[PDB]
Amino acid sequence: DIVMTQATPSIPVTPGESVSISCRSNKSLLHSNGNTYLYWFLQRPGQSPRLLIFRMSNLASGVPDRFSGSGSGTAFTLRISRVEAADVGIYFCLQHLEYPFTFGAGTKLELKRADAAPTVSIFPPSSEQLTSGGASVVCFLNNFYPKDINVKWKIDGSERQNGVLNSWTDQDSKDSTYSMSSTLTLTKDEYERHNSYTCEATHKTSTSPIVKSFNRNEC
Amino acid sequence: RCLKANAKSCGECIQAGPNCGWCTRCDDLEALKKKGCPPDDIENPRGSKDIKKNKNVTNRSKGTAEKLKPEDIHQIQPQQLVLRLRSGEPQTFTLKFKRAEDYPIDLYYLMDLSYSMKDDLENVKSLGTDLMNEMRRITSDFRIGFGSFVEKTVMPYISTTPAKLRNPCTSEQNCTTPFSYKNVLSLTNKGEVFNELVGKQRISGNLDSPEGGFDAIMQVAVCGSLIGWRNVTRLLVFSTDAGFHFAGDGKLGGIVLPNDGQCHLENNMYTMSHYYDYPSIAHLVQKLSENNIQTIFAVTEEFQPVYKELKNLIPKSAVGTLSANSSNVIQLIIDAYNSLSSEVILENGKLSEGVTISYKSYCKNGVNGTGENGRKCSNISIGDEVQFEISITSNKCPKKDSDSFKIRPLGFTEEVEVILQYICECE
Amino acid sequence: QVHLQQSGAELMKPGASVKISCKATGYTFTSYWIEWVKQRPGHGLEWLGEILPGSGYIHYNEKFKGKATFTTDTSSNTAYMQLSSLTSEDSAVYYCSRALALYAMDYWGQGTSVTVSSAKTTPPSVYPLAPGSAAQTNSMVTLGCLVKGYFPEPVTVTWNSGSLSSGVHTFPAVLQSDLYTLSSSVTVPSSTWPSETVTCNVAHPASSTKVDKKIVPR
Amino acid sequence: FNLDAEAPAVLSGPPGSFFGFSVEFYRPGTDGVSVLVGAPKANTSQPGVLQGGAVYLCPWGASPTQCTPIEFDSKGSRLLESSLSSSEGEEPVEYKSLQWFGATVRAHGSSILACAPLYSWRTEKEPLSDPVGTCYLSTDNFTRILEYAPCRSDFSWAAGQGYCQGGFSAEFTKTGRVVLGGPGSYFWQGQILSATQEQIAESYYPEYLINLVQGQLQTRQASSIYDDSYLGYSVAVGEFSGDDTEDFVAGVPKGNLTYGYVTILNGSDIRSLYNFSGEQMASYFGYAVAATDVNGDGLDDLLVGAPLLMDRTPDGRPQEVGRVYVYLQHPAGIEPTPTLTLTGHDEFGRFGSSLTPLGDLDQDGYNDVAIGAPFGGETQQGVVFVFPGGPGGLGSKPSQVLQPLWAASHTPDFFGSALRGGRDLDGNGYPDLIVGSFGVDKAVVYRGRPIVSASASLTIFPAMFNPEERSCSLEGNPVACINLSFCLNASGKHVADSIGFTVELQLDWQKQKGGVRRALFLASRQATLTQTLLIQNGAREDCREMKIYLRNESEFRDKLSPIHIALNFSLDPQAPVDSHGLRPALHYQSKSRIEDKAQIL
Ligand SMILES: *[C@@H]1O[C@H](CO)[C@@H](O[C@@H]2O[C@H](CO)[C@@H](O[C@@H]3O[C@H](CO[C@H]4O[C@H](CO)[C@@H](O)[C@H](O[C@H]5O[C@H](CO)[C@@H](O)[C@H](O)[C@@H]5O)[C@@H]4O)[C@@H](O)[C@H](O[C@H]4O[C@H](CO)[C@@H](O)[C@H](O)[C@@H]4O)[C@@H]3O)[C@H](O)[C@H]2NC(C)=O)[C@H](O)[C@H]1NC(C)=O
Ligand SMILES: *[C@@H]1O[C@H](CO)[C@@H](O[C@@H]2O[C@H](CO)[C@@H](O)[C@H](O)[C@H]2NC(C)=O)[C@H](O)[C@H]1NC(C)=O
Ligand SMILES: *[C@@H]1O[C@H](CO)[C@@H](O)[C@H](O)[C@H]1NC(C)=O
Ligand SMILES: *[C@@H]1O[C@H](CO)[C@@H](O)[C@H](O)[C@H]1NC(C)=O
Ligand SMILES: *[C@@H]1O[C@H](CO)[C@@H](O)[C@H](O)[C@H]1NC(C)=O
Ligand SMILES: *[C@@H]1O[C@H](CO)[C@@H](O)[C@H](O)[C@H]1NC(C)=O
Ligand SMILES: *[C@@H]1O[C@H](CO)[C@@H](O)[C@H](O)[C@H]1NC(C)=O
Ligand SMILES: *[C@@H]1O[C@H](CO)[C@@H](O)[C@H](O)[C@H]1NC(C)=O
Ligand SMILES: [Ca+2]
Ligand SMILES: [Ca+2]
Ligand SMILES: [Ca+2]
Ligand SMILES: [Ca+2]
Ligand SMILES: [Ca+2]
Ligand SMILES: [Ca+2]
Ligand SMILES: [Mg+2]
Repeated sequence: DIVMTQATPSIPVTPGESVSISCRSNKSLLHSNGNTYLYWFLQRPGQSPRLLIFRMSNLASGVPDRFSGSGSGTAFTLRISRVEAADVGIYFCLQHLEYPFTFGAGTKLELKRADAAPTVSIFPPSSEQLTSGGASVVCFLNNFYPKDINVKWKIDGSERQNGVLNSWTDQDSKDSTYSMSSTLTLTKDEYERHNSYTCEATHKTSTSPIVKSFNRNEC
Repeated sequence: RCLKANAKSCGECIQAGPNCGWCTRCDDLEALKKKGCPPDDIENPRGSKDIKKNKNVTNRSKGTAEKLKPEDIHQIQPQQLVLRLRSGEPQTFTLKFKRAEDYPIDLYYLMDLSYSMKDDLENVKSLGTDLMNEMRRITSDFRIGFGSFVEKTVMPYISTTPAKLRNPCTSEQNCTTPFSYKNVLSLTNKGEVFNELVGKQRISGNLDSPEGGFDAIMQVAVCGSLIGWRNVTRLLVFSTDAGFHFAGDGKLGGIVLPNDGQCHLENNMYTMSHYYDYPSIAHLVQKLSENNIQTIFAVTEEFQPVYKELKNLIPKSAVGTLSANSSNVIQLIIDAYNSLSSEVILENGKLSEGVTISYKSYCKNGVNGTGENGRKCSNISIGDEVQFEISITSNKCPKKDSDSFKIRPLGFTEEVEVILQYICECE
Repeated sequence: QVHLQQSGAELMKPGASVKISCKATGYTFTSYWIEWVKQRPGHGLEWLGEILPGSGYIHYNEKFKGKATFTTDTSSNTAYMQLSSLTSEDSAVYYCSRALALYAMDYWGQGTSVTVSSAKTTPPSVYPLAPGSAAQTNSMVTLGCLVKGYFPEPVTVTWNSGSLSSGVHTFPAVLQSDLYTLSSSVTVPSSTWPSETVTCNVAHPASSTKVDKKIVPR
Repeated sequence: FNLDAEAPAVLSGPPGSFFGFSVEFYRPGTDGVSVLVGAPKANTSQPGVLQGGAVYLCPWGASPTQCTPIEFDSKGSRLLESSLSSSEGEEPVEYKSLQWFGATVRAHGSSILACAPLYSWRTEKEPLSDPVGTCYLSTDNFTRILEYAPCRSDFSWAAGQGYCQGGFSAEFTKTGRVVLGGPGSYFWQGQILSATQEQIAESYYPEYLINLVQGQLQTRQASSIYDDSYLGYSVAVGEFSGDDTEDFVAGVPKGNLTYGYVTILNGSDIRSLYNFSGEQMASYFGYAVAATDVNGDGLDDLLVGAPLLMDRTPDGRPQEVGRVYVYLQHPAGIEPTPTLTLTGHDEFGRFGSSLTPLGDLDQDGYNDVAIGAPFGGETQQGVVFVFPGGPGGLGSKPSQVLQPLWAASHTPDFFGSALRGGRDLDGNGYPDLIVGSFGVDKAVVYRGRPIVSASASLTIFPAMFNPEERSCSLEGNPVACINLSFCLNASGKHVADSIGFTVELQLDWQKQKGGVRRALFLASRQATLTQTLLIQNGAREDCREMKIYLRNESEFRDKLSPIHIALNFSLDPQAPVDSHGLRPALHYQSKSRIEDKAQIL
């Protein structure tokens, strides 16, 4: 029934700055009470959601004064005053007026940092894997910022996109960089039917792709 | 028993006990009915129960999305009952109490302003919002007030040298002039207004140790519209680091006229501290009970033994330890509230002469009350139901009319109308 | 000390049905609604329903009528939810929490992951990732391990028993076809390899597996 | 029960003066009897002294002008000597305005003591406002006037005696020793101060405000855990130790975490002998204390009031009623728990509020007690209860209830907030009673009536009316007659040797309901016979015989129901006035009406 829109999917913020996070509702959460029923929750990575704000404006216990909530009858914002590493996570709004209760797809909140170029490495299938009739070419791209990166695989010169499997880590707590893993997986027969395997990384920290490459027949 | 010397006409053999029979002598049931008399012409127009108004205890069927109107909530059932009562025959009925989850709460904060609360005052500056924030976990509609008090402004309680009359304390100490009671803020939901206005109050002082907060409690209880009490649950926080003057102490000052229990506010100042004695404990018990004021004594460690005793004499009160810098008040309030709101205590009104009540309680964990404890149930958490077996007898026919005496849990305006109708005439 | 303890992780096959429990302590069980919420990676949070322990009052989110059934046991302060006709849509983490009309969801459970896969238990194949050439962005070399074709999660990866854990990356596992695949990289200064032994330690407890792979040059 | 509540004497001083705040019997030497009345808000003619308070002397014998204020101090306020003028000098050293002089008034022999518990003085050093209080003693029928203010000393602030208010309560011993209550000493710990009259006079030097009385007695300053106890809120005197020097009873109403206590100190050296704790917090245990022998076994018993006491109705409603506790002295000591308690019935009518011994009021061998509830009664005017003493202690039920006979004012009345009894104003040997009512500026003198007690018999010799057997006649026809005889025994000393009674006999006393009267007297041919009888104080059963006949009628209807005979008697309400115009009263426990029957076959 009631739709909660949290337009912005993620917000990068330098520690120390303040942030407002917004949530909209297609129906006014204002009750005849004078109470408006909007809640805010924060999910730190790998932990369960925690209540931050209840009935639009009020703080949950244990929640620092840095957090403050306010809003219209249909447009609400959560303001965090001095964003720390502990405030990193997904912020969900929730309406508690009509069945069924609805969360907005949350907004993620991450630290801003000095832009960083990935450290790109590519590894051949191993003796072990080829023995079993499989072939994986793995491509690590470590310790980069911003989040947004794009990987293309090329086999003997031309782009291919069929055997590719990608995995991204969450932002690192210690240095606030990201890492990503890209794995192309082929049959041992299909693998021995081509010479060169390359992963190209087009990140924002350069105009030209960061290109790393393996040549089956190189000695 | 009725076996001995007892014999009269018609409507007198009726009002002699349970057994006594009379065929149309006045001795027994299993003796007159043991001997030859037909159970056709025998007289027994016995007593009956009759439930007239009886809205059901509100259940939470409509779920968490129903934010329920305070006026719809029903904690006590039945509400209006008519009881037809014969002499010697108890007419018992049960009463069901259920604790609702959410009720609007008015809280008045009444504080000692003698010089030992200077530390305390400076902490209360921010209390309005931090307490609003906390109380709101418990209530959807919370209002806060603030009032100050120090002492009676007369010999011998304050010193009356022109100097100390203006600054009751030392040279450096900047004490304002002594006062009896000041209504700083009648009940608002603007907790920040609390914060500004409380931080504009100046600290005072006086001579003798016990203060005159009893002059203050009374005014707070009886000055309805000027304080802003709504017909909701009413909390009075009374916080201090001293004992209390009460009736009789006024003599020393020449004051000998007993407190009238009436309002005497002018520009939010109690004006008649010169003229009226401090109220007696009994007096407060009356006016607090009658104004549904649940009292939270927030007093320091050294005056616990005293305020604990006070607590036992004031129905629907609670006591807790305040830190010297008043840092712990909110937790204190919460704790006080939780215990207050998790125990129901049943009180009736003035009965007429030949009429007595008895109480039996049946609480959680099969814990059952009896006698004076028949009207108490504790350990009641939100949604819990408890029952009460209320039992009423009579001796003989007094008023050939009716009595509308109410049975009520202390703190709540919700009542149970109980209409007695006495059966006197023959049939 | 208000606490909701939920039952452990559960592995299921498509079409089956499962019952999750939520045990409440530190408060009177019959005073609060228990709220049920679903979390899929990519759809955020989703309210399923609520039930009042003492009563027989339930409010379902209609989308889930005939998928989720709610029951409570007052004598053991436990809420139960049953998911039936399991599909790949039902694979998620499921939270119970607590609510009154005036104050919703202050305390939460730790969550329960429900996985719906017709796959059986399988050990992980551990493949070494030694470099094709001697290439580096700084005087630091990157090595790795490829762990694949296993079920279910978790798998744990450490380097040299644990002696070396600075500059390790072990990425979220991903679904191969009906098995899991995961990789791990370790950056280590150039002098310490091949000179010093670098080995990845891979454990799959759900099959009692302990495979070590020393990563040799070439 | 014998107090002339019908028409008592009403003394009344100036409007708004609190005339009647304390009351005392005065007798200079022997039988110059007068009533003392304090009125502590009264205006005087002292220079620059607003409402200084006065004590009124009201001689007993009938007079034109009622009461004249006794001059204890006709002077205004002594001036601070240290700076008479120097540069700036007008400083009074004391403050007599609003000092409440006359709050307590006591008398022993020709000596009378009057106190101002709100008297305050600037000190001769740093400026204070210390309400030290002061009493004025006047000796040998006003020939010498002494000031006694023991708390006006070299210890001058709340911390010492500065706030003592010595005089707040006070009483004389049997030897004329002055006993003083000072509730405010040492941060309201409280203090009892005592000294002999001679010591006061030895030590009175009014040219200096501080007069250290030599050999004066004093309770000692304790640790501060005793602050705000109000020791000396009330005092009484009585023998409670073995010896013959009277001992001191003192209220300590805020004493033990505000449950009160009552202490008894040793008359010879102020020292704690007994304590008795209250039963309820902020019940004002020890608001008033009195000491009298209630059970005629010679030993002084203790009475303690606690007017603010709450109890629970049978129907569980709390209420302020007040309670009096009677402890009782035995050969072994005094019982630490009360033997009896009395409780008020009127809500907010401070029951344990004032207490005075009355002596033997009904002259029966036992001392009685009067207790006031200054706000009891239908209109909250106030009530005084009299309680009879007896062998087994104080009677738990009141012999008489005293209330004012005037209507309510706008202001409360305070009837019975001040009590003094146990002495004899008029001729008779029956003690009397002064009841203050300062709310309306009156005091009321009730005197005891002389007590006559009689009993009567009534017997019918031929108890059967024999309708056909007629053994006497009248006009012509014989009638069936019967002998009615009745006797009378009357007694009571301090009364005339012969006592006039009147006696009413009624035949068929129930059928006299407009109906038919079946038995008639032979002498008058009627159903009633009223008569006068002179009866001697300790004489024989004085009898009368007479003849009643049954109606010579086969003409009246009721032959079934018995003829009822009824005798009632009272003291002739005529030719009575003896010493002073005060008619005697029948004992309330003697049957003045008796009922008998005469049947038919
Ligand atoms: C009836 O009820 C009353 C009230 O309860 C009882 O009265 C109280 O009894 C107790 C017990 O006796 C009293 O406390 C004790 O007081 C004595 C005497 O104190 C005086 O004399 C001392 C010896 O010469 C002297 O040192 C004292 O001076 C000190 O204290 C004063 C005041 O604090 C201060 O001004 C000075 O600077 C001194 O420091 C004083 O003049 C005392 O000897 C006792 O001391 C004992 O305990 C203390 C500490 O606890 C210890 O330090 C000592 O070594 C000793 O062991 C004790 O304090 C109390 O004061 C009594 N009176 C009143 C009015 O409150 C009464 O007993 C009951 N009667 C009956 C018959 O039961
Ligand atoms: C308090 O009262 C309840 C109700 O009367 C008691 O519980 C009942 O016990 C009887 C006898 O054992 C059973 O037959 C009933 O089934 C019970 N009724 C209910 C409603 O529980 C309880 O035993 C009493 N408490 C104590 C301490 O005895
Ligand atoms: C509360 O209820 C009483 C009882 O009917 C009523 O007389 C009173 O006016 C009400 N008070 C307020 C403030 O609404
Ligand atoms: C006493 O006199 C003062 C001043 O003259 C006056 O105001 C007051 O009314 C008088 N009071 C009494 C009790 O006579
Ligand atoms: C006492 O003094 C008064 C005058 O105040 C006088 O009338 C009376 O005669 C004196 N009485 C005695 C007994 O000396
Ligand atoms: C009263 O005091 C004296 C000592 O001053 C003593 O002889 C007497 O025994 C005391 N009385 C009692 C009852 O202890
Ligand atoms: C003071 O009162 C308490 C409570 O009644 C009592 O137990 C205690 O014994 C009292 N103390 C004294 C000295 O009587
Ligand atoms: C007898 O009683 C009646 C009261 O009914 C009364 O009027 C009458 O005076 C009494 N007579 C005597 C002599 O007491
Ligand atoms: Ca004070
Ligand atoms: Ca403080
Ligand atoms: Ca003695
Ligand atoms: Ca005795
Ligand atoms: Ca007597
Ligand atoms: Ca007399
Ligand atoms: Mg203070």
